[PDB]
Amino acid sequence: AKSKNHTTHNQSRKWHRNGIKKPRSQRYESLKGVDPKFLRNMRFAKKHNKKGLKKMQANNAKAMAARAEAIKALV
Amino acid sequence: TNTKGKRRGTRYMFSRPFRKHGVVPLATYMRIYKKGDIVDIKGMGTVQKGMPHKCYHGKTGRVYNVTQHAVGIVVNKQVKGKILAKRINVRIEHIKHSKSRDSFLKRVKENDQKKKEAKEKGTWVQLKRQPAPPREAHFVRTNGKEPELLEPIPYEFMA
Amino acid sequence: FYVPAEPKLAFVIRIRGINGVSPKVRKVLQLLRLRQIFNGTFVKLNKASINMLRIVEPYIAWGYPNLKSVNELIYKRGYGKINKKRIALTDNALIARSLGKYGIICMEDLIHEIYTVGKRFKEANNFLWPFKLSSPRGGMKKKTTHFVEGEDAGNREDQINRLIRRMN
Amino acid sequence: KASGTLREYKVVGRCLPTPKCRTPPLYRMRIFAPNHVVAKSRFWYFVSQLKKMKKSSGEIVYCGQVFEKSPLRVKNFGIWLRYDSRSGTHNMYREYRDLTTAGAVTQCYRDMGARHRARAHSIQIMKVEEIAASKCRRPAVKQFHDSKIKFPLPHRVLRRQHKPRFTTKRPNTFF
Amino acid sequence: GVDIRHNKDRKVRRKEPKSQDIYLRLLVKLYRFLARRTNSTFNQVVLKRLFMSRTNRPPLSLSRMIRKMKLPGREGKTAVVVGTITDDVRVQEVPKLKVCALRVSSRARSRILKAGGKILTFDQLALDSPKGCGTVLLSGPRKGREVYRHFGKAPGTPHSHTKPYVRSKGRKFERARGRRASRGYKN
RNA sequence: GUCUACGGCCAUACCACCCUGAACGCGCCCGAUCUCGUCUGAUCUCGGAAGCUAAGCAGGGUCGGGCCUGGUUAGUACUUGGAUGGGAGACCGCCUGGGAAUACCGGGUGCUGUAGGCUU
RNA sequence: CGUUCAUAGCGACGUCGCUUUUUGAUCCUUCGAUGUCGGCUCUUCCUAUCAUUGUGAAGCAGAAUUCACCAAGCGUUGGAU
RNA sequence: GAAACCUCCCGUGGAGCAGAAGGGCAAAAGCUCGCUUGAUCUUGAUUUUCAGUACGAAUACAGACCGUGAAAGCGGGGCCU
RNA sequence: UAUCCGGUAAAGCGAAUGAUUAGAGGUCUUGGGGCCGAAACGAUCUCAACCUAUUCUCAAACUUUAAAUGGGUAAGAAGCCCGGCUCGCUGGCGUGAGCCGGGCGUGGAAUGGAGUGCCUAGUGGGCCACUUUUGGUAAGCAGAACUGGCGCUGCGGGAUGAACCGAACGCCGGGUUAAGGCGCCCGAUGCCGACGCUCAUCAGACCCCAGAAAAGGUGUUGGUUGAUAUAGACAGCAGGACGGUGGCCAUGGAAGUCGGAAUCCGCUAAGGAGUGUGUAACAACUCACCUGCCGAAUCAACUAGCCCUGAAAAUGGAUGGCGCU
RNA sequence: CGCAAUGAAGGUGAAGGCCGGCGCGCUCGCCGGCCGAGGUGGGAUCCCGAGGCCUCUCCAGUCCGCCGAGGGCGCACCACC
Ligand SMILES: [Mg+2]
Ligand SMILES: [Mg+2]
Ligand SMILES: [Mg+2]
Ligand SMILES: [Mg+2]
Ligand SMILES: [Mg+2]
Ligand SMILES: [Mg+2]
Ligand SMILES: [Mg+2]
Ligand SMILES: [Mg+2]
Ligand SMILES: [Mg+2]
Ligand SMILES: [Mg+2]
Ligand SMILES: [Mg+2]
Ligand SMILES: [Mg+2]
Ligand SMILES: [Mg+2]
Ligand SMILES: [Mg+2]
Ligand SMILES: [Mg+2]
Ligand SMILES: [Mg+2]
Ligand SMILES: [Mg+2]
Ligand SMILES: [Mg+2]
Ligand SMILES: [Mg+2]
Repeated sequence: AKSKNHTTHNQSRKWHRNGIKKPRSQRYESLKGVDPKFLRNMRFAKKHNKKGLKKMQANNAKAMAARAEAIKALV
Repeated sequence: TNTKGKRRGTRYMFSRPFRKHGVVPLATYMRIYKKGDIVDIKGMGTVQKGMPHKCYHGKTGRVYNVTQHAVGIVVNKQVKGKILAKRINVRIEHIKHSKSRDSFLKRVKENDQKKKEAKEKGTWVQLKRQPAPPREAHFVRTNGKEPELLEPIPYEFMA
Repeated sequence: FYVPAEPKLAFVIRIRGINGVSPKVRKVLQLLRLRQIFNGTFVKLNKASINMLRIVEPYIAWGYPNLKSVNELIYKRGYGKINKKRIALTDNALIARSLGKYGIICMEDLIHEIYTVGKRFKEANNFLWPFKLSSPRGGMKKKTTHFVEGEDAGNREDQINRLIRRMN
Repeated sequence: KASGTLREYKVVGRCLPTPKCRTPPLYRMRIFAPNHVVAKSRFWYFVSQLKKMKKSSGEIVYCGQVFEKSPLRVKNFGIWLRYDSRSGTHNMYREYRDLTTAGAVTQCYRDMGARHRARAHSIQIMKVEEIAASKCRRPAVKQFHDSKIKFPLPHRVLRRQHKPRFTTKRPNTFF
Repeated sequence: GVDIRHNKDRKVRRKEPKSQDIYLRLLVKLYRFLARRTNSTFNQVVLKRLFMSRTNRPPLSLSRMIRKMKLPGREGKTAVVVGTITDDVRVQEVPKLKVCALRVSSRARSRILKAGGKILTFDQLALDSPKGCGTVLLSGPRKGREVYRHFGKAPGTPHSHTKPYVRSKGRKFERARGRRASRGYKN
């Protein structure tokens, strides 16, 4: 009593009932499996972003004032 | 039932082409992949360290990691019913920049040129592409000489 | 010689049924909205579109409709897609309500958009629900073989208009 | 190809121009077919064989029906063939006697089906040339070349066998 | 013969609430009407939520309702919750709020009213604002239920953190072959 | 025009034999005290500068081989899709689109980056 | 080969078939059972004709004969192991 | 002496690289020397079989402590299967 | 529309690997056997392997080439373009990454509402067809690929029928079709249907399909190629068929004649050093070139249509039946 | 049962920020004040709203809408840090 041994006959059909969906792409994928030495350093960089805040805020206010002067000169 | 061995059936795939054996010429090594570079994988026989598996040869995907002398590269591999985006660590020698994306960037650059200009002019320009339309109305001058008649030729047995 | 323009637009009739049909064909046939047998659609031609018709050749009869064909199809069997309900174009208040944002405000405008293949063709053509035509009066020649070789399938260019009259 | 009664068509076409070949040469044919649709197809088949030239690579310039210029003359037509047997492919020279080329080629297609069970798609017509009383090689044609032709219609079998399906009179076939 | 799959032709969303209780069903009669006759989509959202299950309308804690109204700008408003308002013993100072709820627990009721808070029923909200104008529509955390900790990529499937259904935790209930490296392997 | 040093692409750059090379280079070349290394100062290392383009090297040449690139081969071989087409089968023809490979015959025979010479 | 002569009768090396009275393949049917060899007895069919009727062939003088055709009407026995 | 050792020329690998075969390999991945223990200690990630579980086998890193080389580097076993 | 991947079909072997035919050329090597040589790369052949151009024919586990069908990516707001901050990484300065803050909108065709999570049954014997395909002489055999069937499924056609073709079913009226048909059975040709072919003492008569081949036939019908003939042929009857010559090899006899190398001249009008018969061997007979008569076409070799031979099974029998020219 | 885990166990056990000061601001240690469950992207929904759009006249002009370009708070939920 020998069987059928293997096949792939009805399988494509079976797969395509429910699509063959592409793998759901997000923005902001994880940093799992990224070269450790990198990840330390981007972690440290992220740690000290709040250091150098007061400088950054002022720079944007100076930029915003320069934009407001430019738009007044245009109008 | 076939053997599950890693390199089964790559007699031809991983085999340097005709009269291109020997030293892996150096541009190959010394060109830079960043994150998110579109990259097509193509295994190579000379370099056996960091070889991709025979399933990812031909396949294109994006770079996610870059180590000292290899590049982590997300590629989509189908499995019966489900496409699995998965991340593989190929050594540079088995990898090129895929040009597929550059022709796109060329077009967007050309669009940004054609958007900046034609704004002060006022005349809006076709930025979208369009498929090859039917080939328009036109005259054909049979200049002096008439058409050439083509009789089909009588059969004969050559061999 | 005056080689006139290659045609812009073609009517495409599904001339065989819905059993035992390959998956690539079947998909294209439901990208032309040709689900039932003897449904038809207008179709603007171009390298992309024409090749999609090439992949469904022995499943369709098609070609280049007359002016009269576009009228007869639209007036006798012109049905809007209006909130996804196939609704018969009994008045222009229907066409306008839907296509009036394109300058198309009446049956006549619609016919001109379909026949000249205007800017707004995609939107006027999709608005039209696919044409449920009857069986071909006087019969066909042969369903299964190409026009060129005696049958009905494939591109018959001018002669799609005869078929239209015997089905519409 | 199939049939009905054919029409001579003139079909001229060209491999469409390029940068390298700016004004390409026109090629004309004599393509017998039931309609222009299959005419043009038939044009492309013959050209493909002869010239590196496909329907994609070319444009048909002028397809046009061609009318017999002497319909109400009776003519003799020589026609050269190229058929396919069950076995090998062959050549012939048939001769027909007709009022037209179209009629004479149509006549051929029926004969070939009869005499050689050859179907349309197997047959290639190369040349069809009208011909004198002489230069007629077939005696089936030659017997009608005669001034005072004279024959009866001897055993004139009836049709209208079902106007009177039943009747008293046994029929008549002498006239 | 036509080719469509009739497979997902029937949408499975609820229409009415599955409950038979009469007071909720009156709210439904009211909000059906408002839903259909107002342009407010607030009414539609509220209406939709009246049909949902207990599970599906989780309790909104007082502290969660505080902090969501603490947010900048939604001040002098009314918070709405188709679920219930519960207490937080781990919050102390309760601002004076405006609230709608199908239920508010007896503690949560006291605390709010002691603050000078107003509590509203949903019939009252409609008369107060039939188009949902000036409302904060909140919800309880849907994925609070301990249930969800068993859902997902199964336990013993690498990089899953999915609670297994186990009779009792302890030294010798699971945590052998397939969690330790020492014992076979680990995921 | 051209070279040297480090090159990229790796024969349009290879091989064979033949001819010609101003100047600067590059070489061959002359030595072994020292450095270094050999059975051997041949190679390797080192100190030179009397000779010479003989050779390497460059540039050219050959109805040259080779390679590169077109034609032809051929709409041929093959081939996607089609038919209640043929044929006893083997196989073949048509429709619908796609379409090669030798032999054979042409043409070509390194391009170029950085840094520094020479022809002032 | 047949003295001689490819073909009266034969027929190598090759080749194309039919047949299911051989044996294999195969396992479709039957395992809530289709009684498993031979002989006896009896009927009927087939022809791929041994005899018998009518005929063509011969390397048919006669006699004896093999080769072929129409053809299955009628036959095809008694014993020893 | 067809074969010992030496020497000149040609030699795209037609040899060799433990083993089957396939791939790969020439101022090497072959042979011959010199020095060696990266076949050591330790986290995770990934690939391959895959259910996308294990085992084995492998890939890229990262942290130690070394080796070797003028150095750039290479090396956590065996060119790869 | 761009862009990568490929080593199957084909093709190739005067390109590698392996196979393999033939002659040219070559003392390459050298031989083993010869013949003429004492012996001699001397002369002459020869066969061995090797080589110089060529040449015949091949490959699932060969290949320089190399398709069709095929598999990735990409075709924008998660995108571009500016400004500035963070780093223990990297570093002559710079990288590279991560952060803030602004500035810009449809970016190929066609279609369609999407996403997402929980519980979950049955199933885990399959089979059939196109095409591809391995084992086997083959199988209604066994085994894969690809799609579509049947299984789960009725209906029109295929007489009959899982699976062929057409088409997929709520319950009904009118219309129209498909695939199939239209002598009668049986709805429709009871058309003045069109043109041919074919007579069978075994006719033939429609996918799957239920049946025949090699090889034959002046049966009849078409082709193809060559002839021929007024220097009046072609058949049909009538007249000669020789000599140089027992030609030479072969004697066992071949003066034309078991066989074979030859194989020309004369007379010529013309006869082969002979088609056969037959002879021990001759003889004798028989088989061109030309006339006489008769009076226009004649004849050969292929080829493909129908028909026929090839063609034998057991209850009486099946183009479905009746029948049909 | 639930409101706390994690470790084999001895056991341990879910806060952070900011500001000012004092220790050398040493991306470490100690003393005063303020906020108090972080942030990115998307998010039904609310909120603000330039501006229309008319009114039987030319303007003034509060009331009512309808839409609303643009801009905000952002539930749940998801992905990331
Ligand atoms: Mg099984
Ligand atoms: Mg079919
Ligand atoms: Mg259903
Ligand atoms: Mg020296
Ligand atoms: Mg020199
Ligand atoms: Mg020289
Ligand atoms: Mg050359
Ligand atoms: Mg004999
Ligand atoms: Mg049996
Ligand atoms: Mg019984
Ligand atoms: Mg018999
Ligand atoms: Mg080694
Ligand atoms: Mg290390
Ligand atoms: Mg292969
Ligand atoms: Mg092949
Ligand atoms: Mg079972
Ligand atoms: Mg079986
Ligand atoms: Mg079953
Ligand atoms: Mg079907």
